[PDB]
Amino acid sequence: LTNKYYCPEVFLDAVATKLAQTAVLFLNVEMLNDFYVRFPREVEAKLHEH
Amino acid sequence: DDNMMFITKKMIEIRNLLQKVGQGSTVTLPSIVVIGSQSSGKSSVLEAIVGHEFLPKGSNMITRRPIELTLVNDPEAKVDYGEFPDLGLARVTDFSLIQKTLTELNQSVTDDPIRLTIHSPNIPDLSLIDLPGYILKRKITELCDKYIRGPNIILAISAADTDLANSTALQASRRVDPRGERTIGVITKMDLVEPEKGAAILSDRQYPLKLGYVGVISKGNLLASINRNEKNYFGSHPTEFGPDSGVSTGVMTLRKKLLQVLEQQMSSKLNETTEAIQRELEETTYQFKVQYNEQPMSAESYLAASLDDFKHQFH
Amino acid sequence: MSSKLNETTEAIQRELEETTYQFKVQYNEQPMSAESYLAASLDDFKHQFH
Repeated sequence: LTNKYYCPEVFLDAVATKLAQTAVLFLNVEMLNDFYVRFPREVEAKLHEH
Repeated sequence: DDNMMFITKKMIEIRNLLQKVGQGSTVTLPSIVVIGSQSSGKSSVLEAIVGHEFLPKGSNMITRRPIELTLVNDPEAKVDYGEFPDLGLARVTDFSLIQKTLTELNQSVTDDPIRLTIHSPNIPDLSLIDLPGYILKRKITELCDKYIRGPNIILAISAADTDLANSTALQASRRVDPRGERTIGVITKMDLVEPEKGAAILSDRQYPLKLGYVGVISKGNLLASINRNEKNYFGSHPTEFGPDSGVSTGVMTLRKKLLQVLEQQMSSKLNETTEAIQRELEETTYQFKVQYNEQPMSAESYLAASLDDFKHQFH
Repeated sequence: MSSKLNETTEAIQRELEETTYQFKVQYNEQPMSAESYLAASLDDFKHQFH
């Protein structure tokens, strides 16, 4: 890991994955489950109303 | 001077809402409390009637329960109509029906004060309450003393025939207000006294209070009339109590003064009241945070969630 | 009109007897509201999504 200035590919890829994963935790919670709770009520209301 | 009434009306609307928020809504805004002795108490009821329009009062009254009068400026409204808040959506045209019902409650006789709402273009919006006047009797004073203590604006009335020292109203207003800073006095039944006799009473230094006293004689088209007589009568002794005389009288100036005072004192309690409401909003918001993480929910979301479940289940 | 009543009436019965047997061959006369169709489809979509 210590040759981090010698392997910018490996480093930048690791920076990308971490950001992706912690970004992914908030994304799941805040967006995904919100989607699982609102989506069926929204489909029912809007279908019946349509 | 419409910008001027309007501030009061929104304030009284606010008085009614703080009133109606919930169980812990200990908090409120003040309003006029009216107290008078027996001859003085008759004078008070008559005056209050004289003040906007004729209304069921007097005859025999238990006076067991207070009556909260909340008034509304009524521009664009053509019928003298007054309604009961609990008696929802019911509007009364003739005040004789108001006399039969509110008197039917007086003989029904809890200690709950009936709220009233009356709309008339002639009346300026106000917010007075009339509790039983001093004359079982211990029970009655317990209530009066209560109501008066807290910083309401207190309206004492006094019959001219009785001396000032004698009357319970003014003396109790001096029991709960030694500085007389929050209390105005009305001298009633003043048509049967010499003008010297009016200057004795309308102006005194023996028991002086801010906001002064207001002498007035109170007793269809009755409004206009009580108005035309008040204009006409000072004419006999225009000097003794007319413009620039130190005393103040007649219904129009008194109503001006009441507006002003209500507007002043309410404006005053407004900051601390508002502080209090903010405290009760902060509490409720934080509970929303510790419980349910402040996340939204409608009953329709809850039922839809459960029905999607039950359907996968049954399949 | 009365004299044409007997001939017109049978002829309506004929058209109806045909329609009824077409209901019998097609769909096996099983009853159907639009709502009963939309309900079945919606209950399938809700199991799929969840």
